[PDB]
Amino acid sequence: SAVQQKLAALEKSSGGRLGVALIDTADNTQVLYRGDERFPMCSTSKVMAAAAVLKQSETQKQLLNQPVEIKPADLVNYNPIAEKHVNGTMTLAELSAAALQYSDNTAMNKLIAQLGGPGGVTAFARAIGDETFRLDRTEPTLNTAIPGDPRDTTTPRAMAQTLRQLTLGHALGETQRAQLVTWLKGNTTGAASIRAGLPTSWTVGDKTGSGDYGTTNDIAVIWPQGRAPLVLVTYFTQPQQNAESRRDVLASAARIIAEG
Repeated sequence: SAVQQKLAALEKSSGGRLGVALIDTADNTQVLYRGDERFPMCSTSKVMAAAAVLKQSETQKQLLNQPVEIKPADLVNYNPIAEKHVNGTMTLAELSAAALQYSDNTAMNKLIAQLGGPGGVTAFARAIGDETFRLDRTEPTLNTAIPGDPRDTTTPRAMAQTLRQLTLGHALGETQRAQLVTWLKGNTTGAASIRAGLPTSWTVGDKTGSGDYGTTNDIAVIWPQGRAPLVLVTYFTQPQQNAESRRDVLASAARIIAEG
């Protein structure tokens, strides 16, 4: 198709490996580019950890208000919110918000601990029908993005379908789903990624990710004005261990898709 030819040209121009999945919820049609190849998730994995904790809160009604202690030994490499609360507490809701909207890595590790380790995040993916997602490590080593390594990867097709379920479908209870949507819409890290390639009047909720090998990711739910929502996943990685991030590639891929 025309869109696939333009995505292939974008990929060639970029020197990296690009994976795209679009789901148009108007007719459940899909557009895929390297849709079944594995890519390192990096921080896009934080959506699954937050959703897993939301799922626990359907039975444990007060769970999101539970205080969790932030100790100096909890801090890892990037903790923009957790650092403001060292030797204090944050609730699981505040940690979920920090993980999603500021990509706070300490927040992610507390969410993983609440679920009983990476195996508990993976379990939730299996429970909602995602057989592809795997979380193997904690922050910050899940971002190593080594070529060929299956750890901490998913495919664009699998993540688009799962993000659809979580935000527009009914994998979560109604209060939980609405909370997830509100968190994603208030992301602060996405201005140069998928959002930059879309009309300024469209509402977007997204989660970015970045890691070694110039890995640059973004997953988004998109509500166009007077038109059914779309789910768009863009993953990108590069051959050099020290490559710079390429958020412009994600913006350009979104623009090519939006042209359809």
